[PDB]
Amino acid sequence: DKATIPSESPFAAAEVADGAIVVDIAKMKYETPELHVKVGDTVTWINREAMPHNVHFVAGVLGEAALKGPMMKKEQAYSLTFTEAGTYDYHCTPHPFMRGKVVVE
Amino acid sequence: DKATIPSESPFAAAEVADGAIVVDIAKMKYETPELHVKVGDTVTWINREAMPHNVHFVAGVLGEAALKGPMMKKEQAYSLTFTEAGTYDYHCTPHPFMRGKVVVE
Amino acid sequence: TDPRAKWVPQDNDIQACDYWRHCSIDGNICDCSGGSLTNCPPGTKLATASWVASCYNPTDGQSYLIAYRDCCGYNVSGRCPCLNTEGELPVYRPEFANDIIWCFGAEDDAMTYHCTISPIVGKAS
Amino acid sequence: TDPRAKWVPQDNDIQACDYWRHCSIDGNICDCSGGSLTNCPPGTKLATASWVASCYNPTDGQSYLIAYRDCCGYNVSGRCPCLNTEGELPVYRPEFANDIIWCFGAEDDAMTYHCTISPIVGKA
Amino acid sequence: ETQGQAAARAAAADLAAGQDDEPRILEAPAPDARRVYVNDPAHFAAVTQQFVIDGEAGRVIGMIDGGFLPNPVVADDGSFIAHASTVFSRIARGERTDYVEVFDPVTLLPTADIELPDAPRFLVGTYPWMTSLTPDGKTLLFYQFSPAPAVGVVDLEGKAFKRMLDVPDCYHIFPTAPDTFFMHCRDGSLAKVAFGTEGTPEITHTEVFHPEDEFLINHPAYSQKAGRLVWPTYTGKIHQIDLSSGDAKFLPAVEALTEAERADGWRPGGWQQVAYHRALDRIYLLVDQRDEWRHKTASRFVVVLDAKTGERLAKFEMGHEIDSINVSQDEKPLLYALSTGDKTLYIHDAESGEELRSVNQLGHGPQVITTADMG
Amino acid sequence: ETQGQAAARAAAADLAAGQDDEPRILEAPAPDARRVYVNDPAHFAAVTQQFVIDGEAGRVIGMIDGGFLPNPVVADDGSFIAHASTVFSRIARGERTDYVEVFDPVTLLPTADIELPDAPRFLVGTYPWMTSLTPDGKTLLFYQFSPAPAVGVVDLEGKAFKRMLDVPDCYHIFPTAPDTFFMHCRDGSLAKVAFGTEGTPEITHTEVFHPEDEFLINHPAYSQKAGRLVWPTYTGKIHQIDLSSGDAKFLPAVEALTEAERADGWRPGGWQQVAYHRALDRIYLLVDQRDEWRHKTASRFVVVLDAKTGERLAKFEMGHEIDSINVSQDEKPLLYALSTGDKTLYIHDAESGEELRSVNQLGHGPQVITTADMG
Ligand SMILES: [Cu+2]
Ligand SMILES: [Cu+2]
Ligand code: NA
Ligand code: NA
Repeated sequence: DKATIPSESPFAAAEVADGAIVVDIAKMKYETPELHVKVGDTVTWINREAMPHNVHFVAGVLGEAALKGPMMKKEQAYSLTFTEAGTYDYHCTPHPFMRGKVVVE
Repeated sequence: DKATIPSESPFAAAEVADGAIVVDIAKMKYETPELHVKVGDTVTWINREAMPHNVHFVAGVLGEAALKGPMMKKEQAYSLTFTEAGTYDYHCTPHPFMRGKVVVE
Repeated sequence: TDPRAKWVPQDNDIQACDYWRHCSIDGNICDCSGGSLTNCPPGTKLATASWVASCYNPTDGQSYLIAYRDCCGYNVSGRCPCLNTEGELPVYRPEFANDIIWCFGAEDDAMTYHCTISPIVGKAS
Repeated sequence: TDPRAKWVPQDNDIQACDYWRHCSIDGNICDCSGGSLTNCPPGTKLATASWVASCYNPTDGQSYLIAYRDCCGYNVSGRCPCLNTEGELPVYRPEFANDIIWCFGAEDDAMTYHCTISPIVGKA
Repeated sequence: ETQGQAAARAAAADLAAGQDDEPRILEAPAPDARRVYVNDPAHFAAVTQQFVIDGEAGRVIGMIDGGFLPNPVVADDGSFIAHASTVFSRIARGERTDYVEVFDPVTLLPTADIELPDAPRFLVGTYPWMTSLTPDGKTLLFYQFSPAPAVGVVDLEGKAFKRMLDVPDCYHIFPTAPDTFFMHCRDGSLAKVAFGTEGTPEITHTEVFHPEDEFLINHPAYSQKAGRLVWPTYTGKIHQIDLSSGDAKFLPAVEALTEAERADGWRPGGWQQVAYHRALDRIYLLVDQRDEWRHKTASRFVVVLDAKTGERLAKFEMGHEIDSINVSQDEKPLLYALSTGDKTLYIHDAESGEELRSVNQLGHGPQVITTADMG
Repeated sequence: ETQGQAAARAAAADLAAGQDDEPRILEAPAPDARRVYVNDPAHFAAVTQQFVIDGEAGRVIGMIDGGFLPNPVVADDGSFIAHASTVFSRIARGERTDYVEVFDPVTLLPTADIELPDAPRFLVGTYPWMTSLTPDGKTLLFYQFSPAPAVGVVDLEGKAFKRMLDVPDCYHIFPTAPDTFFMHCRDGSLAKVAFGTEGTPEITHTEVFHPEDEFLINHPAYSQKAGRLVWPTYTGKIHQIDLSSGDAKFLPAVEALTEAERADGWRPGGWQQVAYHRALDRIYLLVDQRDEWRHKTASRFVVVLDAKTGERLAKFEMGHEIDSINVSQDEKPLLYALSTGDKTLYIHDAESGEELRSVNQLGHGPQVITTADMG
């Protein structure tokens, strides 16, 4: 499958396009609990703080396997391109209290 | 299954009848290592030493489960009634070099 | 204190390694984990077969045959460890060999070692 | 050593419990079972997620964020055990809580505790 | 005269009398108010041990094996003990199995073995209130941390796993009814969770009862029978919550240490830092002089205080490096003082503070003392 | 602690150079002649540990977990290591599984897991020659004591248990070929066992070579590459059997202690009491002054003698209570001296006997040292 990965590893926040779909991460929170995008859109999470974070979709959400993204350090970013309509929940691996969803329409 | 157990636990040997079929145990050996009896015969093992011994028949010899006889202390006895013709090997649980055979005809 | 000094039995404290019946014990004293001198702790399985040794009793000056039967089906107790080898022979004389886990015959085919009991089974003279 | 005295970091020996990066370690130093300061021993699985702590480096006077990722899928090493708690918070602030087995994300879904590494993940 | 010597006397008498040794498997004595359990998480070892102790005699009366960081529970009424535990097919790797076992408290035999699907136990240094019995003894509740916060429901009566409850970002489980428990939340509120056989559980929150920078320890004392939850902070301030009505009522906050002691470096510290005696309405707290971030180190002192007034009733010099405390819940209670470093349970008179006896060789790193409240 | 100190210095340089930490799983350095394995049976614990050590550096370079009393083996050519091990479905009870694992000696990852039908392993304090590789490394043989004497044949090449061989009342396993191995019998003979793909083995006994009251220890040294079986008795007499031709030739018996030492109460004692260096043709034996039934206690001395002539070459005072010894098999070998009580491997120069370095914290009761004869 329901997503492709543009980049295996985190990259610099500065490499994100001026117009990109962005979810900032700061103060132990994702910016939105529920991001709305269209099929074919790429979402980019950007960690704004020193505390490492990722996004983690459990098995069966984006495909058979879990998609556990790499940990982002401060000012690092990670993307996913959503290829099928649906609603996909995620969390931050060490911080299960950080939860979001991507609604792909 | 092929044998029946007179007494579940060892009994005083002074309680064994004359001309009963007896295998003595002494000097880390079954003194009659190859015993020939008739269908229906009762064999009685008697320990003649302070070293504890038993008789032990593996799974599939006297029936589906192994018969692991109780340890006889000195001058304790233990009996088995053989109810079916065949050849039944046994050993002493702690002392697998101690071996015997009851041939039931 | 001297590990290499000759063994000296006492008959006043069963939880000590110099207790006279423990003369060829290898493991842990059951009395230190809810068993007793001659009984297994609750929950454990009592072996029927064992190694043996003749141990001298300083109280009456006689020797007795101890059967070192293991209490099995639990992880080692870790309390009152002892290792004595009075008259202990190598593995090719297993009747007197105490590195063996003497758990054969225990209920439920339990084969893990928890502790050892020291019941008398005969006179050795 | 007085267990209750203020912890005093050093930058001269990674195998001692007062090495500066070990300010919030709980477990065993991986360098003592064939890992290194920041890498897991052979055969163990490297957690990706962990608790963290800001640790003061006396060499340069800077504080660094250390990620206490566990090396997992083995019984505990039993070598170089340490327990420090600089800035350490209770379980309801898990990001700074160190009694947790920080094995999440480890290959093969390894969740047993072997040892902990002390990599730097950022400045303070 | 010691236990070992009495036992040598008795055995000598038996042998003089010519009475044969006939080995059997013993049963533990009946659970009583002075039975104490010591769990040894063994410094995160893959397998662990629980010691069942007669606290009056200071004798080990039995043992229970567990796997990796198990969570022990004990029926307040003495009828069973249980744990939630974790094993692997090849020691510490391969397939993981999480399970609950229930044991008969005198034979110590397992009477239920109930598998928990999908490895849902929270693997963490052992917190008593991460796995908890309902007051009727019919249900075991356990915490899952990851992939999302949840509480597992295990039917001990029908011997079956029931389900996982989705719960909010809260921690610890304090059962107040056959179908209700409370948890403590990240934001510093409490959540009340009321659950049925099916459906969303009902979840309400109290207000936030502490500042974000006031840290409540991982080992609060909780008396299900009194419905009293006693929650120290790193400074010795004590929150208390009354849950007896089935809803949370905050009690006046108390300080366990004086301002002078605080200015002179006194802080609580250890593992099971706090105990609460129900009948006497007293709180015991492990304290010593320490830096502020040495809160898990052992303590050499215990202060005792009335839970209603906060008045200091005693201060005991324990004479050992103590990590964990607890008390029997009978009339003239024992104060249990567990040393992780000595691997020894010290057994004290709670009224005087006097050391009465000790039980050593309790595994590799014993940390958790559990008692039944049988009254 | 120069290792911990060199590491701190390296890391400091890395940080000052702004090199980021990128955590990885290491590989051990390639097996070499100075790698040494220390197994910890942990005083009969349900789970156990092996420590892989670089003897030259005095550094733990890896570990392997095992079950209840496993038997470790190490390929002489450094190509793999393996053990036969035992686990249970509920820590120490429930269903028993016996199995062989083979591991890559650099990643330490299991490359085979071969279950042994019907739980046939002999559960006994660890004797190296109760589980043995054939010289090509394709086969592992292990001893079954009960219900009857037997040798299990495990094909490591095909990764499959093959069969159990019936053998006489004999103990230990000393392979000389894909098809042949020797054992030591109750009556004091050796048995040669020669076996094909099918059918009963051909068994040939030697003469009885020691009387019934001369006791041969549980830990003889066997150099498979030399075919040399070095077998001490309780008094330090040394039997040597040359098996290099795949038939047993008895060598002259030699006394490791002098007649005066013997009168003065010197005897061997400990666990792995004897080592043998193949290229030097030297025997090393753990000895001390001791009463005669204290044969498993630690020893403070090692005597070194010429295997061919029996000439004493050295006697070392070791400076610790040593239970086990072994040597590296390279040109100027190390003498390894393991203390079960200190849980420490002391590493000595075999020529001068001087202690060079040590590695401590080796588990709960380490007992067995294994090295590869790579050269
Ligand atoms: Cu996060
Ligand atoms: Cu026998
Ligand atoms: Na034993
Ligand atoms: Na931890």
